[PDB]
Parts: sequence; C-alpha cells; structure tokens
Amino acid sequence: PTGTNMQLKNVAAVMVTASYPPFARQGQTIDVVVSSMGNAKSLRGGTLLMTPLKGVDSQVYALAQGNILVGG
Amino acid sequence: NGNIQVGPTGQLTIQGHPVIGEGGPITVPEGSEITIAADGTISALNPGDPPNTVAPVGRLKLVKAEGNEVQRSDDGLFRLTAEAQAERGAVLAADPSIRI
Amino acid sequence: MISSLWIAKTGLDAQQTNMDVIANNLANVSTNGFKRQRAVFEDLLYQTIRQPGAQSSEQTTLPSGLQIGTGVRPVATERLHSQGNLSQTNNSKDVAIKGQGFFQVMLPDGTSAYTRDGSFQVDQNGQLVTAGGFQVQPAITIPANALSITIGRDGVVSVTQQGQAAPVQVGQLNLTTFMNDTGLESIGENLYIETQSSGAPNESTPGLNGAGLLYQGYVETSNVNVAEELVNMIQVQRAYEINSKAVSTTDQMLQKLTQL
Amino acid sequence: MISSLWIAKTGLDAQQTNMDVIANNLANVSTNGFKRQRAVFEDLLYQTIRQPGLQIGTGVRPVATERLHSQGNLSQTNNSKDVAIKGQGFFQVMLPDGTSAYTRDGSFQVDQNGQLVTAGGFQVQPAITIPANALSITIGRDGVVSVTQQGQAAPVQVGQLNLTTFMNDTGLESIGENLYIETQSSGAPNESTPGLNGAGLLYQGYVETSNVNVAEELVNMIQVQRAYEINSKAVSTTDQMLQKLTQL
Amino acid sequence: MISSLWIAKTGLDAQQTNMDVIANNLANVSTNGFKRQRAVFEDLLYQTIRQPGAQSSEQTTLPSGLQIGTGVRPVATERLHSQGNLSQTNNSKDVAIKGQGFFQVMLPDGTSAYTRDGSFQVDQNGQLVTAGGFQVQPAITIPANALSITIGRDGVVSVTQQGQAAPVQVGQLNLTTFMNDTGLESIGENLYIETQSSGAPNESTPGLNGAGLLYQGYVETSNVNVAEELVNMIQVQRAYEINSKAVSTTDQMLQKLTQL
Amino acid sequence: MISSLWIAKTGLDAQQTNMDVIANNLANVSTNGFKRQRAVFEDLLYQTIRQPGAQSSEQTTLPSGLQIGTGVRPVATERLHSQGNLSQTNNSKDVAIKGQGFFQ
Repeated sequence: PTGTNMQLKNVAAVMVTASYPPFARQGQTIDVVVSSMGNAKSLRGGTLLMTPLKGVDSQVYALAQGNILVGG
Repeated sequence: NGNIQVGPTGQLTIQGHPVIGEGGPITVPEGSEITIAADGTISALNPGDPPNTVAPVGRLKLVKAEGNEVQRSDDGLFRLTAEAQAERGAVLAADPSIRI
Repeated sequence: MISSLWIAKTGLDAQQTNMDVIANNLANVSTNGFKRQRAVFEDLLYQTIRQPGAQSSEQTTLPSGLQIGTGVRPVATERLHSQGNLSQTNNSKDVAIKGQGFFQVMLPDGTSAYTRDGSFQVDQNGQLVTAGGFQVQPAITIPANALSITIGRDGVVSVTQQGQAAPVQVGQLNLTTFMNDTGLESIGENLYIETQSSGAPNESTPGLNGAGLLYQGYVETSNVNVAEELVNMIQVQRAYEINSKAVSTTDQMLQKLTQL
Repeated sequence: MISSLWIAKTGLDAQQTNMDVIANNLANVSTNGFKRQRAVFEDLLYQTIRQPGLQIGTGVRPVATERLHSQGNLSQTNNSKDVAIKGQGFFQVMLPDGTSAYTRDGSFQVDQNGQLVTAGGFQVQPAITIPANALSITIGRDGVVSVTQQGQAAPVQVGQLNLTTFMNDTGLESIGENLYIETQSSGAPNESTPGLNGAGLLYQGYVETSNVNVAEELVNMIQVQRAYEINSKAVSTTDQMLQKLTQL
Repeated sequence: MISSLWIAKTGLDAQQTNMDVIANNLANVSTNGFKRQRAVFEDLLYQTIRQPGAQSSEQTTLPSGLQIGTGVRPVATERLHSQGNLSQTNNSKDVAIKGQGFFQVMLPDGTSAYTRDGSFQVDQNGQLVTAGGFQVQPAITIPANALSITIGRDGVVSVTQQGQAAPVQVGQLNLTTFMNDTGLESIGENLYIETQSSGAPNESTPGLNGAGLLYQGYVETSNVNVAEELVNMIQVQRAYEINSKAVSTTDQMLQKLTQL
Repeated sequence: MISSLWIAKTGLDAQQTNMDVIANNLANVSTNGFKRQRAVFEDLLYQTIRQPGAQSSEQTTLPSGLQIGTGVRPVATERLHSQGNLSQTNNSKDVAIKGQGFFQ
C-alpha cells in the first residue's frame, strides 16, 4: 500500500560502476564496484540484486548481480 | 555496575570494559539515544528523526550465578570458580528469566 | 533550584500576561477603531527521560513512557478583526468602515501607516488629517470656502461651493486590504504598519472586490465585550491564586529538606 | 551504605516527579487542546532472603506518564478561522524540516500568501489556499472549507480538512509546542474525512480547552507535600541511626 | 496518601459533577425541546474488618462490625422527560409535540437520530430539514410555489397551491416512541441516538399508540425549573465547602503527624 | 479551569446574544420592510464518562450513564419572514407587497 511505513535494516541503496572492455561481446563477464549511497553502516555480506549498467547514452550494456566482497 | 557510558565511536563500556551482548561486545550507532529494556534490549534513536525509527540494535547478556559459583578476581570482576566452570561451562548461558 | 518552582513561575508569568492583555482591552473601550486582543499559550519542551515506544522487553514495547513537562509560555496575541458597532456622531468629517478595509496615512518619516479609525479633521492648509495630525492618503484637499463635505459609499469626497448647484470633487478615498489582517504591527496611536507576515497592501475602491463601504457621520467603536472581560478576570484571578499556591507548597517542601 | 537512605531518596524523587506533573498540568490550564498528564509509580526490585521466605523492598520509581485523551470543553472565539474537534481526531501539520506532526489546537490563521497555518506558523495538512478577496470562510462539519466571494452567489470549495486518527492516542510523542509525532506505540496514522471511520466532527468558531481538572491537582499537591515530609522524616531517622552507630 | 483524604476527594469531585449538571441545565434554559438532568450517587466500597455476623463467644454473634466505607461515586445522570411549556411563535414551520414522541432525522453518514426540537426549515431543494441542516424523515418535500403550509395534529402535511382551492397532501410526519426514553444517547445538536438500553424505535403516527399530537406554530420550551437550580446551587456550594473543610482537617492531622 | 465555569461562560454569551437580538429588533421598530430576528440554540458536547447502555455485566445493562454535558451554542439567527402591517402613506411612489415577493 502507498500509505505505509517500511523501516528496513538489511537493505542498502548502492551505485554500481564498471568498465566496458574493448571488443566486449554479449555473454562475457566483468568486475563491478559497489558503493553505498546513503547512511549505510556497512556492506559486509550483502548481495547485489539485478542492476542494469547504463552507458553515457543511457542504454543498458551490462546486467549486474552477485555477492560483494568487502575487505574486513 | 550498571553505569553504562557510550563512546564517541558508539561502543558500550563499563569501567573501560566493553559490554558483552548476544553478538559479542556491544557496538551502538554513534550519537544515539539508548533505552535499555526490562530484558536488556537496546533501542537506539537518532536525534532529529521521528520516534517511528526506534529500532533495537542488540541485547545485553544477563547471566545468573549464585555466590557459591563466583570468585572475585584481582581486577574487581567476578568469574566462575573451577568447579562451577566445569559444571556450567566456561561461557555462561544467558538466563531469559532475568529482569533488568 | 527545583523544577516545580520554575514551572509554577512560568505559570504565574503567563497568567500575569493574560491579565495585562485583559487590562489593555478594557482600557481601550472608548477608543474608536480598536480591536480586542486575545493571547494564546503553549507548553514548553518535555523532558525525555524514558523514550516511549522503546522495547520494554524483547517482544514488548513501552506504551506512553515517562515524559516530564516544563511550564507554559505565550505564543502570540491575535486581534479579533470584526466590525465594531457603529455610532452616529453627526459629523461631516467622521467616517466609518462597514467592511474590511483600512485608511492609509503618511508618517512624518515618509513611510505609510494604516489606521481604521475615521475621526478626521482639517489642518490649516486644508488637507484631511487624522486626530494625530497625520495626513490621510490620498491627500484630499478641502478648499477654503466649503459649505458641506459629502463622502459617499464608494469613497468620493465632494465639496459644494456657494451658488453652484453641482458639487466639486476634490479627491477619492480608497481602502487598503491585506491578505493577513492580524499580522500588522501595531505601533499604537491607532496605527498598524505592514510586516512580511501581513502580505502586501492591496489598494481598492470602497465597495469593490472586498473593501468596505464608507459611512459619513459614523464612527466604528471598539469591539470589546465587557462581560466576557469580567468573567475572564475572575478566571485569571483564580488561576493566579492556584499558581501562587503551587509556589507556596514548593516553598514548604524545600523547608523540610533544609531542616533535615 | 546499605541502609534505607536510598529507599527514602527514591521515594522523594517520586514525589518530586508527581509534583512536576501536577505543576505542568496547572501551568497549561489555559492552553487550547491540552491533555492532562498522570504519572504512574510502580516499585523497584525486591531482595529475597532465604531461610535455613522474606523479601525486602528497594523503593519506588516512575514508569510512564499517561495523557488523558478525553474531549475537553469548547469555548468561544467568534473567529471564523478556529475549529474545534468533537470526538477523537488530530489535525496534521507539516513542520519545516519535513516530518508531519499532529496537533489538536484549532486556533488557525491565514498566512501572507493564502494558506492555513497554526499559531506557530506551521502549515496545516491538507494544504488550504484561501483567496485574497474572500468575504467569509466557512468550514463545514465534514471538513469542507468553502469560501464566499463578492458577486458569485455560491461559495467556492477550496479544501478538505482531514483528521488523522491513531488507534492508541496515548502513545504519541509530545514534541513541545502543542504538537505530537507518531511513534512505534501509536503507529499507522489513519487519514480520514471528519465524520466517518470514527473521525470526529468540526465546530467552527470554537476552540477545545484544556482537560485539566483543578480539584484533583490541588488535593494531589497536598498529598505530595505530606508524603515528601514523611520521606524526609524517614531520611532523618536513618541519619540519626547511622550517627548513633558511628559513635561507638 | 491517607484514607480520609481519598474519601473527601471523591466528595469534592462528585459535588462538582452536581455543579456541572446544574450548569448544563442552566445553560440550556432557552433551548427548545431540552430536558433537564439529575445525577444519582451511590456508596463506594466498604472495608470488612470485623465481619458482622461472625460468632463471638461460641453462642453470641457480633452485630454490625467495622464496615469502614470509602467515598461516593455518581451512578448515572437521568433526564426528566416531562412536557415542557408550549410557546406560540406563530410560524408555519414550528411543530410542537404534546405527548411522548420523537421526530426521526437522518444523519448524512447513514444512521438516524431522534430530535424533539420542532423548528424546521426548508433547504434549496424544498425538503423539510432541521435548523442544523439535517434532513427529517420520512422526507417531506415542499413544492416551489407554496402559498401556505399546514401541518395537522395527525402529522399530515398540506400545501395550498395557486389555482387549487383544495390542499394537496405532500407527506406524513410520524413520531418515534421508545420503551425507555432515558436510554437515548444525547450527541448534542438536540439529537439522540438509539442505544441498547432504549429498546428499538417504534414508528407511530401522531395520535395513536401513545405518540403525542403535533401543534403548528408552537415550540416546546425547556422544562428547566430555575428556582430549584438556585437552591441546588446553595447546597452544591455548602457541601463542597464542608468537604474542603474535611480535607483541611485531614491535612492538619497529617502535618502534626509529620512535625512531631 | 473548572468545567462549570466554562459552561456558565457559554451560557452568558448565549444570553448576551439573545439580548443583542432583542435590542436590534427594538431598534428597527419604525423601519419599513423589516424582518425581526430570532436565535436558536443547541446542546454542546456531551462528556461520556460512563456510556449509557454499557454492558456492565453479562446480563445487566447500565441505563442512562454519566452523560455530563458542556454549555450551549447558538445554532443560528434566523429572520422571521412574515407580512408586516400595511400603512397608507398616500404617495404614488410607495408600493407594498402582499405575498412573499422581492424587488430586485
């Protein structure tokens, strides 16, 4: 429902950045960097949900989803 | 000693010794108001935020031990005697019947 | 030194402020174009101690925990901008407003003030001024040999000279209306000035989109209801009694602690 | 040390808290839409002594104050902008920082650009924009704010004054200036039109006065003073007993 | 903190409840179709201590032991449903009930309340409504060009049109009667809502089954007898003073206990 | 501070309103085409300390509980539109209405 209070603690909004390599072909995999965006304490053992990586032209060039590795 | 004091980093210390909770030593969000509960539940409120965001961050580990099972150490803190250690383990299990 | 004494002191000060407002309202009964004032109070802060809604126990929460309040403090005094009852003084220069408009005058400093009182006179130079000598905008000039001054419902000031069957128009009295009428700053002397909470002065003709109608020979008396003031005086006296009793009780308690 | 000084001290502190609550109730006897507070005292832990059965107390501690949400009396303001609530309901008012508080003080004003605000200047949800050339503002029983303009023979609908109802009215946090914020103990602010779903009605030209009864406060002050004297006497007796002990 | 003080507290508050009942009766003297209220009080608890009837000395019982009682609590306020004096106002729309009936009115939220005030008005659509804008049931609609409205004592409503020498019946005004008229819950605005202690609404036309007869041009004034209210003032004041005297005596006793 | 005081305060305002209505009616005796006013009052709030009809026990119900009332409020001030007495001024420009019409 539109009018409701959700107060989550296990979810963080993040920005994912990656490099599109030369001569990249569909189906190949690349590394991504996940950075928190607002008042999150940690991203220790989180899992990145399906994220479309846009280019400068605002077109989806990659789809990101995986487990984050934080140093510790 | 229940005189619990917070730190700038937000960890709970009693006489300089960090307080032990169910997740180990208790770390509380920095600059928050704390309300310990009748069962040791720690609720943290961020100043400025509405009272709708009061969310627990941990639980104090409260244990029950009679005077026969504890001996005083040289630093003022009590610890289980050897017999009581072999009877109830090195690490005491928290008793849920303890009120605070 | 003790909390209850500060709280009761704040209560006493609030009741004294209420009595001051009542006395000011009763002192201006005979003032024309006066609006009675009413003060509104608020409580002050609230000591947190035990945050309500906290986890009382792992599965339960504290319902309505321990909040300790401080005293009281007055928010603001609002005027009651309502048409004061009219009175016939049978004077060609007295003007009363039937609606929601104001007259504009110029202070000696050059700024513009606004007054609802319509007791007007003429100066030695022939301009229409108020009782304090302030020149009423828009500066209606009455000529030397006037026989009668007629101010109509729509604000036209006309002078009938000798031997002329037609009246000579010598000005046009307009009314200024504000979005927030209570937000004006009263400087005394029946004068209100524009503040940023009173919007902007909208000039309008007396009879148009909401300016009031001008009545000649009438004065708008104050809207102070006196029986209400007497009852409120009784109420204020009793409240001050009770607050003083709270102060005295706190005084008696600290005495026993001193004796300890 | 181990004695009765602390028992008596915890007792005095309780009487001090009760007196603070009474003084707060009395100071806000003129505020519009004020709910009186009552402090609840409920004793501390007990120490059990085992025989070869008996339990000694420790004192008393304040737990939580409850605000009495009964409908206060209505008084007259003949001001068209003031509305009182008949029943259970709260006006929603938007604070400058962005979070919405809830108030019952129905003394409102129109600010410099239209807009209905409380006495403190905070804007009142749902936002109303009163036209400048308004001749009379009429707020209906069901919260419809209609505005009359010169010429048109029909009033113009401007806005609806919705009431926010909480299932537990006592758990709201009193933030200070006649405003409450929702809390975990008073969650789910239910917005409704006044008159339906348990919401209260609106009386225009009336303001809801405070709920503070006077006789209760005065007699409670008498009780607090006398109990404070009793606890002070107990403190003095413990002091004399310890003095006699130390002189040995 | 002491028993006598709690007993005296019930006393003061209950004489105030009386005082509130008296003030409410007085404020509604001019209200049409108002019924005066009277409060009933009962004894509070009685501590057993020595049990009356318990056998002492094996063959002798103990009569009337220590039944130490607590204060007083008001049972309930009951309305005096009696016929108020009829006042003639010479209006086609005022209807007065002379018996024991109620008019039925529909609240816009869907439910129906019951009112005795007979000052009726006509909305812009021609319906017979209450002065608060609530639409009477059944539902009397009045034609546009009505010359005279006649409400008979049987509740029939007739309208005299132009060009028609015979009136046309446009409705039938019924009266609602209840098993217990004191059990209706007063919601203000001269309106009663049905409760489970007031039985169920019994519809009856005026003149049969007991419903009263409807008079046109008359209003049923309030039944408040005011000299009785003044005499009740004098008691509600003396009783409150005496209870406050008891409070003061207990206060002095406690003070001397503390001071020693 | 006391509820009885507020109830009396309202009652005083209501009676002052009645007095003002009477004074206004008397002030307009000689004016032509006047309709005298009349004020209507209604019950204010009703404090339900004990609910009338509350189920005190599984068998008995409390009749007519503690309904402590507040003061009074004037519903409105309605004008009595009735035909006033006609008087002959004997001027050609004076007109009178016999029914329920209005000049525009």
